[PDB]
Amino acid sequence: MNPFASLTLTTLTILTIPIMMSNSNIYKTNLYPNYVKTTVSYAFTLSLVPLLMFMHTGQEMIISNWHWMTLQTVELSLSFKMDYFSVMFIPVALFVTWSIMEFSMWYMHSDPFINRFFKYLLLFLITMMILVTANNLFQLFIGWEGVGIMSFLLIGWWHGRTDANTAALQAILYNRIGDIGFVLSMAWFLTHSNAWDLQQIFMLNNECPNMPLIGLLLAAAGKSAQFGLHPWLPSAMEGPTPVSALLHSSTMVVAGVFLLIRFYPLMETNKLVQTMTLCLGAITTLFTALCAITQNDIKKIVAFSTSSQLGLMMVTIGINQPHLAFLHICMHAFFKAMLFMCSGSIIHSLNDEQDIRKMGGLYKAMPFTTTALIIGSLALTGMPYLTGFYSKDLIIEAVNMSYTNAWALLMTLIATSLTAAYSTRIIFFAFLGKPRFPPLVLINENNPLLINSIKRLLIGSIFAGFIISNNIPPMTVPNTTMPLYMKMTALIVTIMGFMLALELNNTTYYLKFKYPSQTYKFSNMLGYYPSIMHRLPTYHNLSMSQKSASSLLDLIWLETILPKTTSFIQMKMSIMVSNQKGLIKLYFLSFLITIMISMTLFNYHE
Amino acid sequence: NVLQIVRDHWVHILVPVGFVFGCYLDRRSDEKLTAFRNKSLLFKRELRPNEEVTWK
Amino acid sequence: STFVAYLPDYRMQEWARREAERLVKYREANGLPLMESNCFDPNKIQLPEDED
Amino acid sequence: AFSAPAAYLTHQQKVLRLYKRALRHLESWCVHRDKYRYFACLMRARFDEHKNEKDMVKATQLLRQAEEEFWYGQHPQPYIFPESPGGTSYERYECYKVPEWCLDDWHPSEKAMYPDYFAKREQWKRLRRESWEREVKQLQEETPPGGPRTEALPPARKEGDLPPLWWHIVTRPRERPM
Amino acid sequence: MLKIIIPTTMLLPMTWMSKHNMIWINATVHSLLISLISLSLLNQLGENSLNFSLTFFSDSLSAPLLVLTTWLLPLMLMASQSHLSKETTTRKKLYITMLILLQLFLIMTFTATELILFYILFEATLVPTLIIITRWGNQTERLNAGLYFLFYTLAGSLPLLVALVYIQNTTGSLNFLIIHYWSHPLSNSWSNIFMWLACIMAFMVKMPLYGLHLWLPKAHVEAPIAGSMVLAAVLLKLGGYGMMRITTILNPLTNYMAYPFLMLSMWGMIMTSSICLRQTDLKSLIAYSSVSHMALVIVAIMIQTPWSFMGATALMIAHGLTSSMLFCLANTNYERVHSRTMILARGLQTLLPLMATWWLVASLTNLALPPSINLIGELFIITASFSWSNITIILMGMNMMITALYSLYMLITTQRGKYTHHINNIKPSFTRENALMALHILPLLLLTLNPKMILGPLY
Amino acid sequence: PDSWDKDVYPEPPRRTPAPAPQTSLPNPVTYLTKIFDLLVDRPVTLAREFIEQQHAKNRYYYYHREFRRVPDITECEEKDILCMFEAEMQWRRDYKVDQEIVNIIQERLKACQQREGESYRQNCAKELEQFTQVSKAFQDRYSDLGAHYSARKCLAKQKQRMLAERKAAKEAAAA
Amino acid sequence: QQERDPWYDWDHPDLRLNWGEPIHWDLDMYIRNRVDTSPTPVSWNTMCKHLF
Ligand SMILES: CCCCCCCCCCCCCCCCCC(=O)OC[C@H](COP(=O)([O-])OCC(O)COP(=O)([O-])OC[C@@H](COC(=O)CCCCCCCCCCCCCCCCC)OC(=O)CCCCCCCCCCCCCCCCC)OC(=O)CCCCCCCCCCCCCCCCC
Ligand SMILES: CCCCCCCCCCCCCCCCC[C@@H](O)O[C@H](CO[C@H](O)CCCCCCCCCCCCCCC)COP(=O)(O)OCC[N+](C)(C)C
Ligand SMILES: CCCCCCCCCCCCCCCCC[C@@H](O)O[C@H](CO[C@H](O)CCCCCCCCCCCCCCC)COP(=O)(O)OCC[N+](C)(C)C
Ligand SMILES: CCCCCCCC/C=C/CCCCCCCC(=O)OC[C@H](COP(=O)(O)OCCN)OC(=O)CCCCCCC/C=C/CCCCCCCC
Ligand SMILES: CCCCCCCC/C=C\CCCCCCCC(=O)O[C@H](COC(=O)CCCCCCC/C=C/CCCCCCCC)COP(=O)(O)OCCN
Repeated sequence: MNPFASLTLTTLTILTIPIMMSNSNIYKTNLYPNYVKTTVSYAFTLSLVPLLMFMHTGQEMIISNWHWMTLQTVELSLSFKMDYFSVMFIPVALFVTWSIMEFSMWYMHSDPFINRFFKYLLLFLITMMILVTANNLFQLFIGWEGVGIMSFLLIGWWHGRTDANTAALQAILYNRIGDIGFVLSMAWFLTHSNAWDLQQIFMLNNECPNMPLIGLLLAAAGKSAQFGLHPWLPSAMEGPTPVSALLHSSTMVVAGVFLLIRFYPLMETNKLVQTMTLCLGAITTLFTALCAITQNDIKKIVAFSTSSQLGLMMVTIGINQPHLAFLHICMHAFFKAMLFMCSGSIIHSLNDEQDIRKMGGLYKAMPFTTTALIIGSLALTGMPYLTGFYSKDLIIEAVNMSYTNAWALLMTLIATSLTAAYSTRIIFFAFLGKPRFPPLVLINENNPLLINSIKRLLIGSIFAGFIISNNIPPMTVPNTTMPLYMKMTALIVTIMGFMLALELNNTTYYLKFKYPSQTYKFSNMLGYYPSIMHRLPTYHNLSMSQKSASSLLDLIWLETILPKTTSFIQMKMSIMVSNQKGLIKLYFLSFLITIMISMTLFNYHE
Repeated sequence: NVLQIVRDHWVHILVPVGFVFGCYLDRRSDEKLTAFRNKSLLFKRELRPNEEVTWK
Repeated sequence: STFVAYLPDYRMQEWARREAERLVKYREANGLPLMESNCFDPNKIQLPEDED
Repeated sequence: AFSAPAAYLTHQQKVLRLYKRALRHLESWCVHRDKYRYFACLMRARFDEHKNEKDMVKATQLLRQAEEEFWYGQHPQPYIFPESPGGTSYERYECYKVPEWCLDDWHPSEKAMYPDYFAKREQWKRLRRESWEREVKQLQEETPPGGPRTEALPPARKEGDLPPLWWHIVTRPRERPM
Repeated sequence: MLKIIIPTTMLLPMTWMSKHNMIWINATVHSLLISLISLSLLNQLGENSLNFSLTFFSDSLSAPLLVLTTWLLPLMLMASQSHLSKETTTRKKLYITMLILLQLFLIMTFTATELILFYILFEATLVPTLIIITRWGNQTERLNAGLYFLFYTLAGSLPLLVALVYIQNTTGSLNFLIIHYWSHPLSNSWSNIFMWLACIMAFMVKMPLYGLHLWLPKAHVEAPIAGSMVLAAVLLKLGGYGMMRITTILNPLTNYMAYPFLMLSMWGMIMTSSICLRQTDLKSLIAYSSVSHMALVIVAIMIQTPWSFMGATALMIAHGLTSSMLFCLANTNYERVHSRTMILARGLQTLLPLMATWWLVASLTNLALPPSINLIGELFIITASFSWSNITIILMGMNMMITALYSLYMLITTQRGKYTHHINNIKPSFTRENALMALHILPLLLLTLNPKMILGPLY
Repeated sequence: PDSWDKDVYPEPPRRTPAPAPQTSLPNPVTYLTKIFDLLVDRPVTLAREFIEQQHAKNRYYYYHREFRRVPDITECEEKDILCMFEAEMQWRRDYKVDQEIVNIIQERLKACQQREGESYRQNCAKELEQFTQVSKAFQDRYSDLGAHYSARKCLAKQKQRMLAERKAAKEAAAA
Repeated sequence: QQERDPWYDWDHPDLRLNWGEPIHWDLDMYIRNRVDTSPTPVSWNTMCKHLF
């Protein structure tokens, strides 16, 4: 038999072995995290081979190994899609997870539940693999909800903290808002195409109507945290740094983009949904980039960077470039995970401090972390021939040369400026200048786990772009002829962002004080979206849930109508009937009245 | 030695005996509905040389 | 759970699949349609003679 | 956190609290140490400008104007210590805090391990049981008939007395219990 | 079918002849054996039902309900024996007798071939439940709860009796097979409209339908743990089973007679899900969640599609198991702290980790996480409603969001945060409680591997 | 293999190209394939050979059940319960068989879409039209019957469709 | 409950409540896992204009 299918299924299967051993003795020892990390590394090196087979011959497969149930004409089977997307995304996710678990072995060393933490990470990885490799909509929904629930459990890791529970519930709420659209898409596809599997849907939907595509777009916006449902991703930073590095940076938050990529044959047959996706992506990326440049918490800045990059993935989907979006996902994973890893090392060195205002000169105190963060920032800003170049600059080129909304193009360019802006902010406030942290210096990055993991992701962020770009078939028609000024638009924008952000950052050394402008207040408080949307609708919903639904209806009026009215009427009638004085005079008078009636109203009618 | 344990644990036979009696009564109830045995147009069959009924 | 998993196929799904395979093979081996829009034979149906 | 609050804050206490809040928010605005020091000395000078005011009405009006200025010019994202009520590590270790009475429900096999610790715990329990009645009697003695007026508690005053209501203050789990 | 009924009857003299210290052991062992025997009814023929005799038959709809009842009895016995330890031997035997009589009436109700026998047993289920609630309930409101539970049911059930005898007079039979094979359309007339209402309202109030649901919070909160288990798991499903049996003769009238009930069910599932967000009592939240799930089941039954009936059957089974597990979880904490207020005991995950795991799994099944059977039923019903009308998806999605919201709200309130300081009587979880939670949860997950066992006849 | 009929489940002749190397660099996929063969495919084949050897010593058979053709619901009088019951059972069996036929056609369509790759829109037109025909027939037969369906309701639906078609044909004859 | 003093020695620290004190009618709405009424640096009805 072809080894392709066996290897692809074994890669997914061996990841569940530590979950089965979670009840064994190894889970009670301190060797469990290393065991899980080694298992994930073996899974990565095994998944490398089907990638080579695809890169050689373009081998793609679907495996309907197990039949689950059949409802009339519809068959539901455990089916795996092993096309280019799966065989490319699985090794990248496994590589990032391997690095992040090796990092977690050091970062979470003093946590008394490190074994549970590694088990939760492995469960998230398994659910994400299920989401990615699913061939029908039910399995993809299983992966969807699995990663959602694992995110809920990992955000509220410190369950004694109120804010962590609040953030976890917020993430669940937004994901279910998107899940409404997911369920709508599933129902429409079953009702009109009689299938949930990808192959039948493609065949039967030559001209896809608006309803399923709008449902899928709502689901993607919920999962990828677009402007309507964005705020949960920045608030997900309540979890430990490895959780933010793995789930909410590079692997899970791309699920909506991946869902839209999975349905690109249907998406390219509709222009209204493409326009909606493009506009939503543009507003999301620019709003999040604008919010990022004023934040003082490093994790918040990097989370807003992730949201802006997700918006960029949405805009490159909107211009009908899905393969470019997938390439951007794969490229961005590396350096975004590295950026969170560097931020976590900085936080651990400075006694769990995350505010950049208390981060002084670490350019010399933390040389390796500084080098890694600088390389990641250059990759994020699209420096040529790095990992970010081969995808982001092609995305800008394709956006420039398409029949696209002008406002979306302008907002994409401004977001490209703001990207360099907040990258310069991070570097300037975290690594340059004089120390601003407490005097007792605990800075120490001399641990082989941290160095090895950051080194692996650094080599990735340096060479993966070139290697992957040169080792895949051409799936997009290149833009070969464009004006020179329009070819250099991305670089001009990036240099302008660098220069102006650096100038405004250099001006804070001056011994001059001014009160903030209203635009600064709008940017720092996230456009007041969490200030209003987290207070007004929630208050009104809970107030109506108590005052109207619970009290006014169930406790008062539904009680009044059926049971209380019956009780009152029967009590009144019983009092009327039974309250007789016991005098035979009245009784026999009533008897005479009754006799007179029976002889007249009844005895005359026959 | 078995007298006292029987006297204190004889209650553990009531339910199995009830089960056996229920199966026996189910067979008796089946015995009263043999009006169409080997008479349906779909399952009417020629008896084997030694068998007496198609089902019991 | 073992008993339920190994319950005999009294629901006639494997039988239905085999019957469908036989019918499909017979029907496309002769160029006949795979299914008729009429479930019952029109020749045994006696509609009312006049509709107006 | 440790001190019993008073019925109200004096003008002096409000003035010092406003001074500290203004200094902290100015430090939030002035990231660098030298610029913060310069503007903090300027704030101290402006604050000492009205140090020796005798008219309470004008001092109160100055305090109100200063509070309005602080509210208009406060930092929307002031620096917060990680363990502070607004910090990123405020209640991080609350899930690791287990009350000491849970140790009584341990299995005898669990208490076979750690024998000296449980012997000393028995000593502590005898101490608490032998001090409780004296604590109650002292609290009854030192209390006005119309109930306590503040949340302050008296110390021990006899030879072998312990301060009343001490068990749940002394036996805090920890700040980093695991 | 006698092989199930007769051992259930034998359970009575067996528990009345047992020693004072062996009643729980004997009853649990033989109830588990009876459940094992009843598990053999899942072998269904497909085309038609299993007709054992003139009196009883088994269907693909009846068999999962029968197995659920037989499996629920031992869990009820395990949950009951903790709070009944101080009781006398005679009263404990009477309680077990009530449980056995309820099981017998339930197993006979789901298999009757004729509608008058079904009605007789379906009313006979009232007496043991009423006795349990009003005798072994804890608070003083149990009397009012029992009165509500009795009279809400009877006010709907008596017109059903009148309609059934009238229908037998007009048609000549009420045997379900003859009823189905000789079905004729119901014309558009006032007499037929009132016949439809008399055939429907009893099962409506047993679900319960929103607006007729006020008895359920009272009865489910004020009953002992076993009473709440049987009320939520099984007794709510009598209305759904009756609807599936009775709507065969109601066509084509249901086409427009179902509009007010569909409107009430959708808006009331929204209302009860919202109500769950502001609840100070832990049992009332579970009761209202049951109301919402049964409203969804009512919609599924009303729309009259094969996918709708399949989803309704799956949702009935899944809701029964999940609601029983949630009630047991609440009862454990109530036994610890002797109060039903949700915010009294907080941060129980720090003190009881395995019980916190049980809480998490129950909350996940309550919000219908894939690929659990709860979401199987809910998704099938939602798809059928979408086929009925594309605008139903708004209400379905709103209900899903609110359900996740209050489920995780209950989980966070009861398990997370910091423990209450003054409460110091929270002992480690007993083997009995953990075993009860495991016996609730494991069949739920095992049913995922074989979903066709609970999808019903339309499969 | 030969286990399933190749007419019910057909596939193209499976044309595959021959390797034409262009560089002296060794191909890692070929070496990995040889390693996979020698380490996995041979032990699995030997285990299967032993399993088949054990299976051959115990050979028994199971048969496909054949059902006679009984009169349908059209030739049953109004109150004949036995003929009605047998016709209804036959109709339900036919309904299941038709569902399985539609399932087979859907499997063909899915296999074609996966196999044809980038040219599925052109090379799967025959499967698409087959599915369209079977779907129209199955819809006309069984759609809108609802729950509590029966052979009588299917007959009523067919008769209504026949009446509509006859009226349309008669009115077209006068045109 | 978010507006209450976090430095006070509450009987219930997370809840920020004291034993025996009257409890607000809408406590479960204000548990600080939920609706917050704390004063904002920018006035309400000013943030609304900017957002809209
Ligand atoms: C030939 C083509 C090539 C083009 C090249 C360039 C073209 C021209 C570029 C010029 C454009 C922007 C230039 C910089 C802006 C700010 C500079 C400045 O003056 O600083 C002082 C001041 C900053 O506040 P502050 O009091 O000094 O800060 C307090 C402390 O310093 C707090 O200190 P801190 O420690 O907290 O941190 C300080 C931090 C925080 O600093 C801030 O507070 C700034 C935050 C906001 C300003 C950022 C600019 C981004 C604007 C995007 C808006 C898009 C449209 C949105 C529409 C909104 C509608 C309401 O600063 C930073 O770290 C980085 C900030 C941004 C740096 C990078 C900005 C460059 C990107 C924008 C230009 C794009 C260049 C390429 C063009 C691409 C396409 C051609 O800025 C202002 O007061 C006004 C800012 C202007 C924003 C206008 C928004 C545009 C739309 C307005 C509405 C239009 C409709 C009309 C109304 C509606 C009618 C119905
Ligand atoms: C705590 C520590 C946890 C860590 C340890 C975990 C160890 C691993 C856990 C993961 C195991 C995954 C198992 C995956 C399934 C493998 C087996 C599966 O394929 O069998 C299923 C079998 O499932 C069962 O059939 C269904 C379960 C039946 C449940 C009945 C429960 C008993 C009744 C209890 C009371 C119920 C009350 C409510 C009832 C309504 C499906 O059968 P099917 O693929 O078709 O069979 C094909 C071949 N056949 C047909 C010839 C057999
Ligand atoms: C809190 C929850 C409680 C349970 C809720 C139960 C819901 C019961 C409602 C029943 C649904 C509808 C009942 C009958 C269907 C149509 C009713 C009527 O309004 O329709 C028109 C009927 O016309 C007039 O409206 C007549 C009805 C007017 C008198 C009824 C009083 C309604 C006022 C509301 C009182 C509240 C009732 C519930 C009390 C609790 C249709 O016009 P027409 O085609 O010509 O008549 C069709 C009947 N034919 C064929 C026999 C001729
Ligand atoms: C389409 C159907 C759904 C549409 C949305 C309808 C409105 C939803 C109403 C939900 C009410 C639920 C209330 C119950 C939650 C309990 C209380 C609560 O959650 O507290 C709020 C909690 C705490 O606030 P923080 O600021 O994070 O606190 C941190 C510091 N203390 O935060 C939250 O979770 C509030 C979330 C409210 C979301 C409501 C706004 C959503 C609006 C979405 C519209 C945009 C649609 C997207 C368009 C996409 C393009 C196609
Ligand atoms: C606890 C709350 C539950 C409340 C449920 C109550 C609603 C029950 C439904 C109506 C009950 C009466 C139905 C009567 C039994 C039906 C039998 C039947 O169909 O006979 C009709 C008789 O129809 C009637 O007589 C019905 C008249 C109504 C009598 C009592 C009215 C009380 C109020 C009725 C409306 C409320 C019902 C729904 C409300 C639900 C709860 C709010 C026709 O017979 P013939 O005379 O032979 O006509 C054909 C030949 N000429």
